[PDB]
Amino acid sequence: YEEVARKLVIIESDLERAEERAELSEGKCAELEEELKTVTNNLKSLEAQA
Amino acid sequence: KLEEAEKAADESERGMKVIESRAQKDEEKMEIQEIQLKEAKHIAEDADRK
Repeated sequence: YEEVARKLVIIESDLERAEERAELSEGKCAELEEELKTVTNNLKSLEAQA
Repeated sequence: KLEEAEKAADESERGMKVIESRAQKDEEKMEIQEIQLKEAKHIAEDADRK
């Protein structure tokens, strides 16, 4: 139980960090998506301007 | 012969008291060890379930 539950905790601690990486990377994905949309909206405003 | 027969009864009865008190101690200990075995096994089963 401790070997498997400790694997559950290790895998879960890696999971929390992988999930944290999913949240940090999703944070960046959303930030880059906001920047992408800001830059793409600027691109479209600048296509219209160009 | 009455003293021998009664003494055989009295001594076998004392024999019996010691080994009945032993049967009682062994019985209480086996019930305790059986309940503790059931619980140590139930903890093992609970730990196996866990």
